[PDB]
Amino acid sequence: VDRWIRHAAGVERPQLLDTETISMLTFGSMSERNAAATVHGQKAACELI
Amino acid sequence: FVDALKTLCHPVLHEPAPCLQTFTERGPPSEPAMQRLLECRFQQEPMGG
Repeated sequence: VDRWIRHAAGVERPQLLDTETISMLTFGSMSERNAAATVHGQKAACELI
Repeated sequence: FVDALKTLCHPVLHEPAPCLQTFTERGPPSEPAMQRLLECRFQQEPMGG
């Protein structure tokens, strides 16, 4: 069901981050790369129920 | 569209051979989440029984 969810949402798997990379990521990391091209600007939104 | 019938009846819209050629140039799918649609089989088999 996790593979089905990752397919349905388009977001990829973590693909097994190492535990040192996990402590890196909870220390801080820039995971998301830049897009192909932006004409308006940097994206910004969030969500609340 | 009665003006547009000088364009729609040209065979250049009814010749997908460069389109099929470009689709062959793209070849098979590469992303794994779209590895679930190549299970279309056009083959040959008898029709007797």
